[PDB]
Amino acid sequence: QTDMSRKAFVFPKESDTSYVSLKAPLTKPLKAFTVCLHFYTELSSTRGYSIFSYATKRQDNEILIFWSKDIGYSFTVGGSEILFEVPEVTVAPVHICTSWESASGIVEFWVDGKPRVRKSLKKGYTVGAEASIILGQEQDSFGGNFEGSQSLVGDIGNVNMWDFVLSPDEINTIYLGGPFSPNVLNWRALKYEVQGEVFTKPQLWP
Amino acid sequence: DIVLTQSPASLAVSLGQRATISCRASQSVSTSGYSYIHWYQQKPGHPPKLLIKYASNLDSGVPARFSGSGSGTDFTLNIHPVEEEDAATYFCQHSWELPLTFGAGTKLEI
Amino acid sequence: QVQLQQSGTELSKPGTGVKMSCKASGYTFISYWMHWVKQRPGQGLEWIGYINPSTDSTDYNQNFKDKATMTVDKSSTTAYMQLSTITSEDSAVYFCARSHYLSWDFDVWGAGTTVTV
Repeated sequence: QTDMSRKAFVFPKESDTSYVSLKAPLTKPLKAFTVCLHFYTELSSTRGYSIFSYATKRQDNEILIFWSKDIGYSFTVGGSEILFEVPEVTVAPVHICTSWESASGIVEFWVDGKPRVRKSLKKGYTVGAEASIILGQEQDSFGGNFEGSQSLVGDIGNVNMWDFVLSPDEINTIYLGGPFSPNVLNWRALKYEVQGEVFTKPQLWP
Repeated sequence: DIVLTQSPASLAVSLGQRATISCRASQSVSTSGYSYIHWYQQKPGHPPKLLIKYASNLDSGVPARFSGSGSGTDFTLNIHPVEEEDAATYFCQHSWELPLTFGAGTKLEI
Repeated sequence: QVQLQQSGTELSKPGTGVKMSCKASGYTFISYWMHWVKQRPGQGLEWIGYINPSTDSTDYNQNFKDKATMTVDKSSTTAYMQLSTITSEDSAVYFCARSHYLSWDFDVWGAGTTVTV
């Protein structure tokens, strides 16, 4: 494990080859999750890019957070996508949380500490525990098949994951940077493998 | 996993003085100014009572003589004035990762 | 009031198994984890694991991953721990404790169940 606190992975160039793979102590397939992230990129005005790619042997794009140039955010589980439209956007470090639940199908997407509308997606699905989690790229195949035109150029960190949908109160505690412990992916106790020209540098955001 | 090594094993204190109990983590357990260390009091025959959370946050219903401190690998619990009620055994715990671990404890003796 | 009430002392033989309960009361059982922790008589503390009642999901100290099995009943706010093929080395007080399921401080504790093997 490494304490990545106050450091972030910086992706200065567009390539298919720069990524970092994160290893999770998963065992049972997920019935719910939260991922919270912090990232800065200027690409949002120019093209779509992968913010968080989760893939499994049976389903590439098993969880994905993406930006679509003309549309805003999109969220995918189990190969099925919902939009979270954001037509006017500003360049700054953005914190987000996504959370999803199999029992309800309800998707919550939080942007810079405010929820979007609670949506619905993939009610009843189950997410594979043999996950290739990749930062910096979108996966067309388990652990690979990256597309350079979908890579992130920018800076990503404070990536945390839970086995469960956080409360609004808990998402607010995380956004304000109070003390919390994630139980599926923990930024202070991270297990990861960097490849290509990726650098670890002190974070731009507070 | 994180070892917490805790010292001394027991502590003989007069009423009215200061008890200082120390805990060493094998790792830094501070990030972003918080530190994932917790202190409990257990009286014999009772379950532990949380005293201090995150090295220094005094829990509600705890007297002001209890005051935790520290950062990084090195933490302490002070009791001052140490008082007859404080005849107890004290444990540090971390919240940094799984598994959660406890110190071996210290027993405070008047 | 917020409290945890456990099932009380279990007496059992080598090669048996015991299941001890932890009734939570006075709070929303779903909003918190239940932790379980071992204490040998006069010696230390030994964390067993957790259960998330919200997700029915558990993790264990690697010394217990084949000894223990935690479960909950959400219909009656009762946590359990089952101890498998228990042996004299398993004789201890076993406490259940709450934590707010983001922060792993053990906020409130049950009285403990003594198991004498």
